[PDB]
Amino acid sequence: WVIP
Amino acid sequence: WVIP
Amino acid sequence: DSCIQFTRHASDVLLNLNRLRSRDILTDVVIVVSREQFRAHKTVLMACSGLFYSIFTDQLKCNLSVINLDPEINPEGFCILLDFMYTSRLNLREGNIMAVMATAMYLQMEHVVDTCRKFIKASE
Amino acid sequence: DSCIQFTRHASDVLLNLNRLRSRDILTDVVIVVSREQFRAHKTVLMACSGLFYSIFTDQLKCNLSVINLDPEINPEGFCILLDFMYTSRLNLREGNIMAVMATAMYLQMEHVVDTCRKFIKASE
Ligand SMILES: O=C1Cc2cc(Nc3nc(Cl)ncc3Br)ccc2N1
Ligand SMILES: O=C1Cc2cc(Nc3nc(Cl)ncc3Br)ccc2N1
Ligand SMILES: [Cl-]
Ligand SMILES: [Cl-]
Repeated sequence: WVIP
Repeated sequence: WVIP
Repeated sequence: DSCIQFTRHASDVLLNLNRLRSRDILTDVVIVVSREQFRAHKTVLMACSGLFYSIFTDQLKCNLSVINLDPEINPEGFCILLDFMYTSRLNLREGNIMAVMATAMYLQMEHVVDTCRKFIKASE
Repeated sequence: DSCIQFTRHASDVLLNLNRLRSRDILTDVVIVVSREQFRAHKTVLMACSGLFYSIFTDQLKCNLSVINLDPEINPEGFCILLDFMYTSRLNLREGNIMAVMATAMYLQMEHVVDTCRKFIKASE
């Protein structure tokens, strides 16, 4: 999971 | 396009 | 093999599937969550959820145009997860994390369940 | 928004759609290319091809279970492109590049047309  |  | 690969292809396909969803093009099922209705593509739901995979591979349920979810399922939690299926983006907030995790467990969306458990463990 | 994103989601969705294709699950159209037949999902074809997008948004053609391609279309070129749609991998070879490019132009698959033109320009 990432900060888009 | 890339070499997978 | 000696194939070449187009890096953005999977993302572009999903973006187009979401565009079809937004315009209600070739949607083939309604998911009923209490008083709310959500139109979707059976194939996308199966590709994202262990529960929908099991439902639409059933020889009788594969032909249903309406699927009623368990009454304990929160429509907002379902909406957030349906958006995630079509976009890869999850709108996880302190106010919705419990409903989202409960909905992802029911829908069998393992990666969503995993990030919810981690975000909850961080706030305790 | 304040969304989080699961990097591998789009790739995982496409992998599952290809698994459904391989097991012939919920395929809803046959594409006829001369003597050959290819089963597929209308939504995936529309998401990958400007031609299929135009075909299945047509109020009459959206309901067809069989689509016949132009007789000039090569079944192997179509097969290579159908595999690309479901996997992001393109099996581009000296022996098939002309058929693949001609098929991608007809299908309106701009990125495939682009790499074919570049590979051809390199060999001249
Ligand atoms: O957390 C998750 C997400 C998910 C998706 C599917 N979908 C499919 N799985 C397989 Cl193996 N083939 C085709 C399809 Br469509 C099955 C289980 C799960 N569990
Ligand atoms: O080279 C390409 C690939 C492609 C795909 C689509 N598909 C869609 N386009 C739009 Cl804007 N919305 C929903 C869908 Br499905 C249209 C044109 C093209 N040209
Ligand atoms: Cl997931
Ligand atoms: Cl393309």
